Amino acid sequence: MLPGTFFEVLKNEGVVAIATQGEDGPHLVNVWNSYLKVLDGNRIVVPVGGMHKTEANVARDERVLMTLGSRKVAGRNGPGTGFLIRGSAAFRTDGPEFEAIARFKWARAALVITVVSAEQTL
Amino acid sequence: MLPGTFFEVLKNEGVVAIATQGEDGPHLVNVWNSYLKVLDGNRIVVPVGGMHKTEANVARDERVLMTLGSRKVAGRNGPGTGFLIRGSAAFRTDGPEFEAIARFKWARAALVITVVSAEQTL
Ligand SMILES: Cc1cc2nc3c(=O)[nH]c(=O)nc-3n(C[C@H](O)[C@H](O)[C@H](O)COP(=O)(O)O)c2cc1C
Ligand SMILES: Cc1cc2nc3c(=O)[nH]c(=O)nc-3n(C[C@H](O)[C@H](O)[C@H](O)COP(=O)(O)O)c2cc1C
Repeated sequence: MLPGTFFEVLKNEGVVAIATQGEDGPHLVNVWNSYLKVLDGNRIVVPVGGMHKTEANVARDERVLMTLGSRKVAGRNGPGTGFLIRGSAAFRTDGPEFEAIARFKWARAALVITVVSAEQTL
Repeated sequence: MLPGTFFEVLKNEGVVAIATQGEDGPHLVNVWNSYLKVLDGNRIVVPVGGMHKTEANVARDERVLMTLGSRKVAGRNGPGTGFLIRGSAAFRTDGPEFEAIARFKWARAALVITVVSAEQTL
């Protein structure tokens, strides 16, 4: 589900954005490119320190959107590219998916996104 | 209301994310940090090439969220910071606000976000 170009982006630093559906409109939070841990089976795991509004939103609608990119990775028509990722989210406080990011001692949980599509948008 | 630290982020490379309310959940698109033009009156202007889905969403609900950041600007507790911006959006296709993105020959419109709040989230 995730292409090589996406993994090239992860080698470079940047701001990842994660959108959820809130009660009165969207919500949007961030993690660093370098924090994403990709597992077998199309899973992206990120360390959760805060994300309290985000978790409440996911509890009611598991569908999330994620974007990320880098000026340092070539797109289709010039330098720089990025991705829109769609997937279903779940929060874990134990298990192997949590342990994948437990090295971040500030992490109260892991946000696990199982990817349903990845589009290179540049 | 945009703080100095926000303008420092704009001096650095990054991916900006813009969330809108869609009919069946959020939508999320990107521009580059360096593309943003800030005008007086709390206005952030970005070049529109695609964003047809985003524009349709704005037509139904003008409220948007924006995040951006940089590892190269110090946050409150270490290197790296970023912002959550909330504001109202409009799409201009003539006039001063459109002229503000004139350097982008590929642009079909200017997305003008009038900022209601800016929160440094790291
Ligand atoms: C560049 C950047 C990186 C961030 N990385 C994380 C992160 O790895 N984990 C986290 O929980 N919050 C991170 N945050 C903070 C979140 O964006 C968000 O503000 C916070 O978790 C509160 O989430 P909520 O609004 O859903 O309650 C980061 C913020 C920025 C600007
Ligand atoms: C790093 C990056 C920068 C982008 N910059 C722009 C931009 O300046 N203007 C634009 O219209 N689309 C830009 N895009 C594409 C948008 O994110 C989006 O995919 C496209 O405009 C279609 O919008 P829509 O899904 O709302 O129709 C960029 C994408 C990436 C990954």
